Order: sequence, then structure tokens, then C-alpha cells
Amino acid sequence: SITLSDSAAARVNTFLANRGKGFGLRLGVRTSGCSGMAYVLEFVDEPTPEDIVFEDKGVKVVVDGKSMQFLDGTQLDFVKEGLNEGFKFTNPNVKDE
Amino acid sequence: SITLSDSAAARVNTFLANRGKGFGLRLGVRTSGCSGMAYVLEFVDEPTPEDIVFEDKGVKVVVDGKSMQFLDGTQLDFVKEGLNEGFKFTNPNVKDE
Amino acid sequence: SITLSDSAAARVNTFLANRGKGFGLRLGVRTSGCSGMAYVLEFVDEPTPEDIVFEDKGVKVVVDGKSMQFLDGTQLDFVKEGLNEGFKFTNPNVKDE
Amino acid sequence: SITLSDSAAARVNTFLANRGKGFGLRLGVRTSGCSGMAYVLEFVDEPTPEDIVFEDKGVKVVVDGKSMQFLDGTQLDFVKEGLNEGFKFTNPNVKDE
Repeated sequence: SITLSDSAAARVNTFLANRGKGFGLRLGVRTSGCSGMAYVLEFVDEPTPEDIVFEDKGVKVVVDGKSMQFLDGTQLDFVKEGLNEGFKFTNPNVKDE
Repeated sequence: SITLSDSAAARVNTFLANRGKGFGLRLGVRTSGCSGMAYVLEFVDEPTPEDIVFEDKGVKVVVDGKSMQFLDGTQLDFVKEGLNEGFKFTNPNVKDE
Repeated sequence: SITLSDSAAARVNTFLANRGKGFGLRLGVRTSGCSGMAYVLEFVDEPTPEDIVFEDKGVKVVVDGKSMQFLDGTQLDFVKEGLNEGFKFTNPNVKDE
Repeated sequence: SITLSDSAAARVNTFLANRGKGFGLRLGVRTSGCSGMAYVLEFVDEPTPEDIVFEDKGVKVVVDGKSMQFLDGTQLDFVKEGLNEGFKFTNPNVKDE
């Protein structure tokens, strides 16, 4: 399952409300350097013929089809306070080794 | 499955001779901060029962079963020359840029 | 020197109250694999004699003297809203892209 | 000092010979994500009005002026064999914390 934490959902709902117009979020993964992978997290106004759309806690999360299996299991979290305020990704099968 | 290019296979077949010790390569993933992930590439002596072992051009590639969702269809590759000399990963689950 | 924007200062002045414990922020650098570096941003209770302490809008910023070459002229910044919500660093020594 | 290790110099000299034409390397540092910095390492055919040119072990290393202080102290190394073959950067004031 791709999911949002409660805080991530409440934050995201308040940006989508306050921005008025929209479909939802893209979740994505891209290359970063020669040995890294980086989560991609942005607003999208429509799904592409290449996406699958998931929905959790009322937000639509658009995910490219060729990355669906990779991204399965990720949870988007939001840390509301402190020096690491912001969005965060986790996945129980990717260990902090 | 997992594969290796002719150049990566040739380099790793060499490293294997020169250390005459192990079973093959492990290919893994780990966390890299809260917004990404890094490849793990190492020599392993023995597989575990949690692993799925592929063999391509004489190199056994060992992958923990729970990491397959991140890695599957990946080609391990190698650039002989230039400033990016080294191993690199060509991963269909991951988008370029 | 080191500075903070009005938004980052306001957020950090809050975090400071709410924990009523420390002296200010430490800004540092560390290694991030063999091809890069990461910012360190934390609360410190006491400076050391190795540090250079700046103060901007009521927040003491503590920097190890040997890290100044990486950090100097840096502004600590903060984005209240959107998917990049969080602290960010605006560092004149470092090029954008 | 900005320096090249012996191996990095011999490797680099053999690419600049074999490529025939050139001035030297750029060393650079760029942003990477919201909390990362990435070394930039490429060939350049000329210095820009913005660069300072350094020379060590016979190779010209071109460095943007606004990044000179940041980059002071870095050594470019080259690992000739093993799974981490390739170029590498170090700096005694950036600890592997």
C-alpha cells in the first residue's frame, strides 16, 4: 500500500484546499548521482496515460506505472515541528543500514 | 531478473580471481537520508535462505527477496573510461534525471 | 558571516521557547558518500572554544572554525508552505542545479 | 591546496593524452536536494573569466572563484580496483561523522 500518515494527509489537504485547483500528488523515484535514488514529490493537475492513481485518506497519489512496484509500501509522513520539519518517506523494506 | 553488462561481468570476474574467496556479488538497497536511497554492492561468501540468487555471465548475483521490488530488471553496468569510471546501475523501476 | 531569514529566525525562536533548554543552533557539514557532503543543523547547549558564534535576529548560530570555509556567507532559510516545507540553506560557495 | 593523488593524476593524464585535445579539469560543488552538496568533476576546454586555474602533478584544475575557498583542501583520488573503482573526493575538514 502507498499511504499517507495522518499529518501528511492533513498538511496536504490544506495545500490542495488553499491552492484551490488540482488532482493530487505525484509520488516518484528518480536517479541521483551514480549510486543514489531520490524520491520525487510534487503536485500534478492530471494523470498521464502512464500513471496509476491511488487514493488514501482522501488524497489522490499519482504514480508512474513502471515505478508502482518500487514504490509499493512507501508511506509519506510529515514532521510538523523541529529542525527537520517537512515531508519524509519510509518503506519498511528499505533499512537504515 | 538481475543482469550484468559484458564490461561489468569482465571486471567482476577479474575481481573474483584476484581475491579467490567468495560466491558472488550482493546487490542491495539502503536508506540515504529521509528523501532517498542508495545502492549496496558488495562481495558475499555465502547466500542466505532470504536471498534470490541470479547468475549472468558467470557471476552469481545475490538479492535479498524483500529488496527485489526495488531492483528487479536492474542491469549492473561498468564504464571503463572517463571521469565516471566505475560501476553503475541501470534500473527500469527508477526514472532518469 | 552566517545569517537567518525572518521566516527561519521566527521558526527557530519558537522552537527555542517550546524546549527552553539551549544556547542556539549548530550549523555544520559532514560527508555524504565519496562524491558529496550534507549540512548538519542541530540545537547545542554550549559552544566550544573551536567554534565561532554569530548572532542574527536573536538566534545564536554556532559554527566549528574549520567548517567556515564551507559555510561562510550562508543564509539559513525556511519555507512555510508547500511540498518543500522546511529549512533550507542558501550558500554562496555552492552553485545551483 | 587542491591536489590530485598519484593515481588520480596518472588516470587523468591518460584520458587527456588519449582525448588529445584540452585544457584540464573542472572541480566544482553544486546543490543536491535540499540538504546536500555534490562535487562536480568534468573536462573543460578553457577557463572562464570566473575561474582560477590551479595546477598539480601536471594537471590543470579549473575552479570557479566563488567556490575556491570551499574547495580549498580537497584532494581528488582514484581507486583503481574493486567495487568502488572510480574517482573520489576528500577533505580533511569534512568529517565522515
